[PDB]
Amino acid sequence: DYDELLKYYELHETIGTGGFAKVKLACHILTGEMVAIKIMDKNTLGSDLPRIKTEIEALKNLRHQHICQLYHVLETANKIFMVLEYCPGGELFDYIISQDRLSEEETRVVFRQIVSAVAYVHSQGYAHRDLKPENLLFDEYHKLKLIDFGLCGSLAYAAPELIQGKSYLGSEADVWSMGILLYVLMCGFLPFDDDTAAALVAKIMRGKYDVPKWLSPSSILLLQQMLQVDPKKRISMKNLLNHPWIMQDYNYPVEWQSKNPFIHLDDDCVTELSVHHRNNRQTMEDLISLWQYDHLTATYLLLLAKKARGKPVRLR
Ligand SMILES: CCOc1cc(OCC#Cc2ccc3ccncc3c2)ccc1C[NH3+]
Repeated sequence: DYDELLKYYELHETIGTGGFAKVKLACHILTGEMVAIKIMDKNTLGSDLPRIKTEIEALKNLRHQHICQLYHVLETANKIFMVLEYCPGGELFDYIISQDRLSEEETRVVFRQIVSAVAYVHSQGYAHRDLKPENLLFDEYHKLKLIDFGLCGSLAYAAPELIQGKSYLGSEADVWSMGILLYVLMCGFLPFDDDTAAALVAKIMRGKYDVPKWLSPSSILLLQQMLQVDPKKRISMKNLLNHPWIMQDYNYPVEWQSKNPFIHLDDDCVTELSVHHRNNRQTMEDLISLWQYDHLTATYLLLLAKKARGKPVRLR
């Protein structure tokens, strides 16, 4: 149901096309800021409900320049709504196709942002496990924002040990997937590719792939370190962060650390919320610090975003 949602947001166009979920552009009424709202249906999710809720819980604990920001989770009889940072530049998927394949130096810029995000995810004790271009969006500055739940699918990005249901480390699976992404960025097609699941899986397990003539020797060496069938022989995140290839154009390791972590509440945002809700400062801070990802969380985070853009920290 939409009744509560529409008390806080005005719906604009559909932007995201899907199968179990729609995405809408919307305005957050109190702040006037634009958001994307992902609409998921509970019955259509079925027994993925728990797994989806677990991942939503994980997202509540991430805060990073290359990870899409969550503002609000609203649950009803049949729906879960996720109110998220609007990323107007569209999927990395469509960008790759539009350009055929990226230059080595553009792929380096973009790939460093992926590594930044994924390294941070790992540092917080999580692993993504479904990295692929459909799960990466560009903002209006053409910076990458990692998402999830995006639509043989992700089989082509899946690590061999993952594919065969055996024991694995999420971090190692993520490195394999980033290797597939690296290939695609530079080639415009997949390293392992086929008409059926059995054929595709067979190829993945063997680990052989073509090396186009335009790939540099250093690109070739990095690809082989990331696409090692045996997870133990795969490059670690530690060694990826300062890899020679990674630092070839910009001679500094990947800045993976969060650039705007939540430390203390922002006083200007608290002040404005206090005047608005007719609360004193202590009472308002106490409410905000519950971090329920309700409408109050959303309002706080969106005022914080306003301030970051130099706009008056003001509610309408
Ligand atoms: C590390 C990221 O973790 C997660 C990200 C999630 O993102 C859900 C989403 C989205 C989305 C879809 C379409 C958009 C269109 C335009 N602008 C923004 C959009 C955002 C969900 C869960 C996790 C946790 N693994």
